Amino acid sequence: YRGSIHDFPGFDPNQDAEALYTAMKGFGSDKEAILDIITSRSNRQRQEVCQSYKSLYGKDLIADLKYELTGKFERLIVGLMRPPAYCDAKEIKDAISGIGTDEKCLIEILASRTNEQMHQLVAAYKDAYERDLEADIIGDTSGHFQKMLVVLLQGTREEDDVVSEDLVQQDVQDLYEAGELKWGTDEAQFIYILGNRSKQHLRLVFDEYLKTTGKPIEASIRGELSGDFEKLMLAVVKCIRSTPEYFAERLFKAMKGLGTRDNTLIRIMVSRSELDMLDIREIFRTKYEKSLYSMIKNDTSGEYKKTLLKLSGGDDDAAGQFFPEAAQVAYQMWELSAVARVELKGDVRPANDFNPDADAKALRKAMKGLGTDEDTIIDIITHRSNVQRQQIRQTFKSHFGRDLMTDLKSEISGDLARLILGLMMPPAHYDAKQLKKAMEGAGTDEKALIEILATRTNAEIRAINEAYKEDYHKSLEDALSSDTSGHFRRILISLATGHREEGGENLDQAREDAQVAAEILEIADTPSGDKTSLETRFMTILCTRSYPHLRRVFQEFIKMTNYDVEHTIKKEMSGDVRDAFVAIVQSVKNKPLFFADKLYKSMKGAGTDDKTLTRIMVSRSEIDLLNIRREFIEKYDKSLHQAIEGDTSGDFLKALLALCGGED
Ligand SMILES: [Ca+2]
Ligand SMILES: [Ca+2]
Ligand SMILES: [Ca+2]
Ligand SMILES: [Ca+2]
Ligand SMILES: [Ca+2]
Repeated sequence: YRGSIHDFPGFDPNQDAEALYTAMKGFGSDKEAILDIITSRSNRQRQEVCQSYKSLYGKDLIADLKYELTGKFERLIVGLMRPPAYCDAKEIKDAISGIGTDEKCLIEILASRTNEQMHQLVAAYKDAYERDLEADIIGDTSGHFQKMLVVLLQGTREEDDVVSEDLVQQDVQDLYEAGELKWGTDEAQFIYILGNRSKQHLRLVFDEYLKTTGKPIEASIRGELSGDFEKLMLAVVKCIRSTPEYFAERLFKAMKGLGTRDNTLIRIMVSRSELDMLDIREIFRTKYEKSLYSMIKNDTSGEYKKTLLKLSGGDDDAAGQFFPEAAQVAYQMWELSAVARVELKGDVRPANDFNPDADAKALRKAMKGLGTDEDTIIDIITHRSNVQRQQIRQTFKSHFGRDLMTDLKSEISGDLARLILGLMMPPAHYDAKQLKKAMEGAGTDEKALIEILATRTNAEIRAINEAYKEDYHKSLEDALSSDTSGHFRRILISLATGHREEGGENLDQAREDAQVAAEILEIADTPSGDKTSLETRFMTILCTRSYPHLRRVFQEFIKMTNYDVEHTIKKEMSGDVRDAFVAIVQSVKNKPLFFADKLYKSMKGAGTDDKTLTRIMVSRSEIDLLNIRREFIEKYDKSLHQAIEGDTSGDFLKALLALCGGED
């Protein structure tokens, strides 16, 4: 059983009907009591309580509940009192009701329900509103989208069993030629393969595709379809592979940032409460490093909150090892990171017809005088590669006998100046400066230290070292030594050597590495007391092993000690040490995703971490910023463009957009 709401307690409907009637007596009502009663009884039990409440007081419990309760709490409670099928039927009903259509709700349900759930959905809709749900959906939908919904609606997907190795091989071929191999995608073929084959088969097919092709099936889909249809197809894919991970995602997006998408929050927490909430919880904590529970807590309030938390659970015997579903998703994130062929692309490309003489002039004319023309500067610099900017710098000083850097630092100011000068600096020097500004001054800007050092490559590090010695007349190691100390200094200096192995995998050694990991974390038995960590062995592995090899270690680690390394590190480790290793891990797992996260974080909450924003935007400008934006939009349901637009203003907002890739 993977449902959160315990499979029944040992009740009697009559005692609850009396307890609930009681809670609703007098002025007001005992919300805590109603909440505690209804959220600790399974749905079946709740149907009986309804039956009892009816025979004892001759009334409708739900009606009485709608009377005493209001708002989110009302909705949620009542939502919990209706049978699953009747539940889905009103969500779809309401999704279709009104002029606007909630396509997100439609997708989530039609993409996640099994053949049987589908049948009971249709049947309940027929009884509740006395109407055909298929005609209603066709009446509110259009195109390939409506086609796929209608197919999913039939509830006739092949059963899981007879695995035709050959048919799997065939569907991979058909899917590859219907997509990757042509401009656009054969929608029809995808609607047929993904809508009829069993979930079992489709999984086997997605794996063969990823292995046979250098990419996941989704990579061939994303950006090759259009509108709601793309979103829909992407959702059946995620559901086939893992519906619990899908809901884990939908849950995260409903609480993204300012505000909540309550209705969705209600739909999921309730509908999945007796199916796979526990699985959802596990996956959620592996992809968001923050309880489903914690986020439900910090984004809701009152008895409404109370209930949601109940429907989830968030302390049932601490963390504990993975269950099948989550272990697969975890294992697969690594597999993917390990074998996927990905094109790393930046957003700033060399300008064509590049004329340094023309730019150098324009830049000067834009500054020459009392005023100062920001647009010319911003528009020129942001749209010119770094290599091209150095040329402009040489040409500028040759034409006017004055340094372009010095003039710019004079004509512009604020966040813009930090961003413009930043672009103007050669890469190895820019990071050297940032490293310099994280140690220079009182205290240490740890975050910026980890970011740079757990992220840059050997070639980049060797360069940063020289760039550093040349600009500040000192080595990077020693500069590190002064500003920091303890374990943090050690890991920071190891990484900064830029000697990390660049060699291939190696199974045997991976298992040995993971073993020390298992030890570093798992410390039960008599040494139950957290004996912290196990030697410098762990640090050497995370700091000096090759990325391809680490992905192996982390994969074997999961096979072995049933946890994910990132999880356990947060366990036995803390502060700058915990954070340094986690950054390392995330860097090898999905570097682009790591920068996306940091961006989200820098504009999340109260104000803006203007420094982190530009550091990333500048240094990733010509590497993987496009990949970054792809990840960003995927995980945060919002484009990088929109985020920047709502967190910054002025010319800074101007220069930032001009640097950022194509909206999204
Ligand atoms: Ca009352
Ligand atoms: Ca929110
Ligand atoms: Ca001026
Ligand atoms: Ca300092
Ligand atoms: Ca903000």
